[PDB]
Amino acid sequence: PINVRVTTMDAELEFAIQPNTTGKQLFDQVVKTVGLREVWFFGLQYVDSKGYSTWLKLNKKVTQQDVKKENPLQFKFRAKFFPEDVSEELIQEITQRLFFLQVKEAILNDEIYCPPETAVLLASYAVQAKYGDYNKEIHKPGYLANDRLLPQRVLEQHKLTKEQWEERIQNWHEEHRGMLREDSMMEYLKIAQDLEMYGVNYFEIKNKKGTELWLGVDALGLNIYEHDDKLTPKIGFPWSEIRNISFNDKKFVIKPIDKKAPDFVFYAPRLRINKRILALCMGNHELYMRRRK
Amino acid sequence: DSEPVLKGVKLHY
Repeated sequence: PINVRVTTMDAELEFAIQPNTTGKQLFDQVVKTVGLREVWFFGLQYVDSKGYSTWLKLNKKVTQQDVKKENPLQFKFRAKFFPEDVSEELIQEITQRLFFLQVKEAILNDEIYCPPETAVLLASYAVQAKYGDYNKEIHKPGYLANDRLLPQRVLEQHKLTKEQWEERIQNWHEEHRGMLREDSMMEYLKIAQDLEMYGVNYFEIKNKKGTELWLGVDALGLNIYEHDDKLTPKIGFPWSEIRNISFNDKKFVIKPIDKKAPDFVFYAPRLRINKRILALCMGNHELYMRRRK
Repeated sequence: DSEPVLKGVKLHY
């Protein structure tokens, strides 16, 4: 027996599968169980032998993909591709909710850097979604004392106390009095999607000289970051400005369209990293093209 | 055909 567990951001599904079972068969069963149709955004995340977080290929069997061995196999049904604008592209409520929960968790886990002012505004939309309108009676002082509202990095510059924070969030909850639940989630996603680290797939790489760098893959192309600045790219490669991309084993090369510009060469720890980089490039480029036809 | 069989669900609301 092959026990597998797939979690969405708010559901947990446990399946028994077979050695012949494909990721697509698992993917489609999760998808119709929760009733989602905007499937192009999503995938089945897992951790592999080496402790890398990657995505299941749906065309290959679940067993042939080096998934970490644990009695319940662990898959996270998650957004794998991110729209250029959530307002135009996330239609179903199930899609919007799953994006909202996933993005909020990443922000709360300090995986996406977020200024404190934006963080409190984000927290206010989250409480308007969960609690509905602030009501003077049923929401007496201290009603968010047990809610996880802000990322810890924001707390570490602790000019405010744990109670001063909640009072300022409370203030902004009041300003959202008319807002319905789904629109509250969408306003959260509208703000969150403009953070610089939002929707970026980060890969640890090195240049030819051995200097460590980051490689970002997002909806608009490729970015090179210095190892100690993951916010602002030092080189940017939008799709329209790339002549070709390539890899051979560990060596990866980006050639810009300029023609006088030199290629950018970087090196991955192993071939599977470069394969995963390219797969995300192909997925993001295709959605990019499909948005413009 | 090797379809997965659901043996458990938890819904978190």
